[PDB]
Amino acid sequence: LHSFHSELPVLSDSERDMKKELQLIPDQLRHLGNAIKQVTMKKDYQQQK
Amino acid sequence: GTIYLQHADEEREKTYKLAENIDAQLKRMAQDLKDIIEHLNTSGAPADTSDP
Amino acid sequence: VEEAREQNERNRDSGYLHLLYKRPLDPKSEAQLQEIRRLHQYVKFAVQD
Repeated sequence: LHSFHSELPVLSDSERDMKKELQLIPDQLRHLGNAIKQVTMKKDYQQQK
Repeated sequence: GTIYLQHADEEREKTYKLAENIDAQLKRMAQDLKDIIEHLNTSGAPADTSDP
Repeated sequence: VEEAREQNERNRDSGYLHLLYKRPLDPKSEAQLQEIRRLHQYVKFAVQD
């Protein structure tokens, strides 16, 4: 099924606009992947107290 | 056996590999959270069954 | 097996190629985008919770 979709000669309106959303998510993951660390370092500080 | 790759297919693979890496990052960040939560429920459990 | 049969024969029309500019995502590509959206919102809530 993955090979039967690879031979398509042009990008659609939906392939190009999913690509906009997928280009936005990494910087939200950069904030969430600091928020997890801030909550871990909160737990580390509370547990040691 | 008989095709030349096109610029759309290059740009499609670069889009699906961005979704793969985002999915494989999110499913880690969801387990990082699950381990943090399991270590939050298990700290509350006193491991002596002699207590009345 | 039968999705793979139909898509193999669909890819052999010359008219179909002309409509691909206006195709939505395939249901697997959008199901992965909906899972990425679901996981992003979950990882965002469980950070606050």
